[PDB]
Amino acid sequence: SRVAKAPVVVPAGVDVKINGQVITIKGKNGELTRTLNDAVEVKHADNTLTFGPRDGYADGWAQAGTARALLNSMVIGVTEGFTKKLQLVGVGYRAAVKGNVINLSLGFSHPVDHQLPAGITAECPTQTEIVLKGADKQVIGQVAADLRAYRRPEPYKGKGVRYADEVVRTKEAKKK
Amino acid sequence: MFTINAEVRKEQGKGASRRLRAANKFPAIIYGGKEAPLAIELDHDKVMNMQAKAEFYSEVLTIVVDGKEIKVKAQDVQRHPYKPKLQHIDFVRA
Amino acid sequence: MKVRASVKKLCRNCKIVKRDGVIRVICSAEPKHKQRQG
Amino acid sequence: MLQPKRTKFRKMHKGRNRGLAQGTDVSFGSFGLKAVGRGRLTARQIEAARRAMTRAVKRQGKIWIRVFPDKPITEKPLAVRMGKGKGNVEYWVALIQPGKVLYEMDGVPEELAREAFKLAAAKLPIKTTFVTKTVM
Amino acid sequence: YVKLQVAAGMANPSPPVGPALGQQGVNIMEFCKAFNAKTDSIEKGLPIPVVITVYADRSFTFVTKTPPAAVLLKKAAGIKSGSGKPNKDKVGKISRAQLQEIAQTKAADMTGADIEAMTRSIEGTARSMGLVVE
Amino acid sequence: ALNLQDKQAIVAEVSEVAKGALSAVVADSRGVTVDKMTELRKAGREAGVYMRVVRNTLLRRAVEGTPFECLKDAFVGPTLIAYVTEHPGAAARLFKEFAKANAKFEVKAAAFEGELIPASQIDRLATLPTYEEAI
RNA sequence: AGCCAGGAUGUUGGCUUAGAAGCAGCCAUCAUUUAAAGAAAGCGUAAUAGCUCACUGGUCGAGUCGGCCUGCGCGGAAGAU
RNA sequence: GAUGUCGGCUCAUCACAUCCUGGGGCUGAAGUAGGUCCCAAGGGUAUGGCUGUUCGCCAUUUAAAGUGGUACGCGAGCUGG
Ligand SMILES: [Mg+2]
Ligand SMILES: [Mg+2]
Ligand SMILES: [Mg+2]
Ligand SMILES: [Mg+2]
Ligand SMILES: [Mg+2]
Ligand SMILES: [Mg+2]
Ligand SMILES: [Mg+2]
Ligand SMILES: [Mg+2]
Ligand SMILES: [Mg+2]
Ligand SMILES: [Mg+2]
Ligand SMILES: [Zn+2]
Repeated sequence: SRVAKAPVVVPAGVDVKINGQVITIKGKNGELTRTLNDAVEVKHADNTLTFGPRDGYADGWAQAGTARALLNSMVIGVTEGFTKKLQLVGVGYRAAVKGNVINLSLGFSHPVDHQLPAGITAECPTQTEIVLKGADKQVIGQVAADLRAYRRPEPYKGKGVRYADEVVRTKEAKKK
Repeated sequence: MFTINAEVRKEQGKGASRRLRAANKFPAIIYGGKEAPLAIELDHDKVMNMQAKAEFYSEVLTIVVDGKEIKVKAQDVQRHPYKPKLQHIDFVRA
Repeated sequence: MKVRASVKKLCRNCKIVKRDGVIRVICSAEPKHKQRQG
Repeated sequence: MLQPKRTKFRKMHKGRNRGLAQGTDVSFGSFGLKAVGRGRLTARQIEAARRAMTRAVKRQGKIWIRVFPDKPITEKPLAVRMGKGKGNVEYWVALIQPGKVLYEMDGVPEELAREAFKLAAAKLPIKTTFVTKTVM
Repeated sequence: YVKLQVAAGMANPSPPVGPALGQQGVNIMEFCKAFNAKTDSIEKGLPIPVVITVYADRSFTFVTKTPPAAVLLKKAAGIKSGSGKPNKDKVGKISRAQLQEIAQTKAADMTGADIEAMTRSIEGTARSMGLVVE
Repeated sequence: ALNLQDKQAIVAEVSEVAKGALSAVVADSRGVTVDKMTELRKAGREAGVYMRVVRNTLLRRAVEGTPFECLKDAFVGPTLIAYVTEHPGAAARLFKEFAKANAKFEVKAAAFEGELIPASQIDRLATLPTYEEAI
């Protein structure tokens, strides 16, 4: 509602295509398409996008706020883009990129090979760092969660795959 | 100055009084002086909020019964056995 | 996870959330405060 | 644990527990714990609740118990058939009707009385409400 | 960077100052004699507070502060140790002339603007240790 | 929580000190510890300067009563006032050294003669000496 | 609500303890500079440090907070062909 | 004008309040090994010494030796302590 009422400014170079509930947002950093909930009425006009409830839909304003939020990060995606940074903590824990595949050494018998999806690219500045880049905020978040899942940070030494901005609280082992 | 709006009761008894309370209203009585006692009906929410102030039981209140103004004092109160509601009020003519 | 009929906030970092018709207590500070009504 | 010191008779008819309470106002203290429900309070329940409210106020202020368990309750033990006399008195109850002020308190702030009465209410078999003293 | 309270003409023993400041990287014989050379003017039997400022090259510089408020109220009332239960047990007495004596000494460290502002700050230290104003 | 009785009283106390003082200094003080502030409060009281942090809404109200009704456009961001009630100057010099030595903040604008002084031209009330200099 | 910034001085309050410096306990809980900052709500240290809150200035710009009387629902809810 | 009782043997069938194996949250979970709760009924789930015993105690196993319903399942199926 406060989110829905806030208009999304479409910058110069960003193309907006609306086919009813289907919205295509084209930019320099790629193209993203989303189908908005029927309760959402989207209006283009000027260099902005406005969102409102559709008459007869009980959750219109809650839906319009979600649609707003989504279209705002679609616009950011196809212009600036998104960046998720992960860091490996632990002895022998190393990472490398070979095209669209992240090779992860994480204390297992077999090294882990993670296949990246369309639109997501990775680069390892260090053997203990993964930098993901993409237009889709949801897909980059999913890939970062999938990579972290291979070895989630342990509470005794902070070992595992963590997000760069992650606070890993450690604890002492049971006494005696 | 507390101003209570009241209407004279068109009925009396158990049935009529329970019907008033089911309609968010409650019976009350005004007595004292040479005048005949006057059986009235009050809006529950209006009088409930008023009596929350300690001044309701000490000050001279004014009951407005069909245009006419009656100077009174709260005499007795019958409260609901366990709910924050009023069942009946006695007003004495001041 | 504590599963019980009476689920409450146990500290300021506790949050009551309804997920799929189940009342839960999710805490950002204490894992022992994580509850599910059941 | 409350109990009559002596009684005219040992045993009592079951009786019924119809009606609304007598003694519905806060008569001695500033706050009260009032019955919203109907039922029987045992001497053990009354003592458990008295203990809970007393610990809560750190034995500061003053507490009144407006209820008294004066009704004797008999019970027949296991492996005993019907009849052969009325059972033996095991415990004492107070009959409670909607509206009885069960306990009263003063000499403590409202927030502390509400908490002490919240703790005491959790020991009781009947629903209660927090009440305050009124002008008439 | 550490804060300590060492005696007027005494600085060297292991239990009070020894491995407390030595663990960081401070010279134990250099500070102990440079501190007593400057605090020689300060009267015998008065704990004087000193703040240490250490750098990356193990070097050090110190600024000497005026004796504590809970320290000066003991010698003014004639007591060695304060009350175990303050305001519940009285251990001594100090006049209005003695309150202004501690305040005029503490003026270099106090935040107060007037003499009455600094005197009330010593009045609070006296009440919280069991010493009554008489 | 500040009530309207409190708000009216703060406008009253700063409106009174506005009339009596000669040179007033408006500046920023965000990102400065209390140790350095209690040090500028000791350096202020000494130079006969009144130091305060007031809500910019409350200032626009205390300043409306003339002659600082030009300092309005400096009541955007954290605002700290330096009212010199004893001898014109003192603050405009005290703030310039405190700004340069601490690097934090920028010092918004100064006021004297019922005229606005920009952030660059604060060298006018910084070069002025004593009262007490004409002899 | 979020976000920026501060969260000081006497002082490491007194007693106790190898140490207790807001943060084992016990007692007191004022006063100063103040926009505001408890002689300290929790985590942390052998004790300090360090992190954050109560509180306050800025930003933002129109609503926001949780008690009362009530209707209908939700969890609590495991059994044998 | 009769519905045969305890225990065993044989043969089972269901529930789940789960003994093992499977998944998971918390742990006063370093690991190994545990504690507790949630999900889960697919399969699996000792032989002996004593006693009519069911049970129980004991010996030695096992991943484990589950808890209950079925006329305290089962004598026109057996036994008869
Ligand atoms: Mg009838
Ligand atoms: Mg789910
Ligand atoms: Mg705010
Ligand atoms: Mg027959
Ligand atoms: Mg189950
Ligand atoms: Mg349990
Ligand atoms: Mg099975
Ligand atoms: Mg075993
Ligand atoms: Mg059988
Ligand atoms: Mg046969
Ligand atoms: Zn919590």
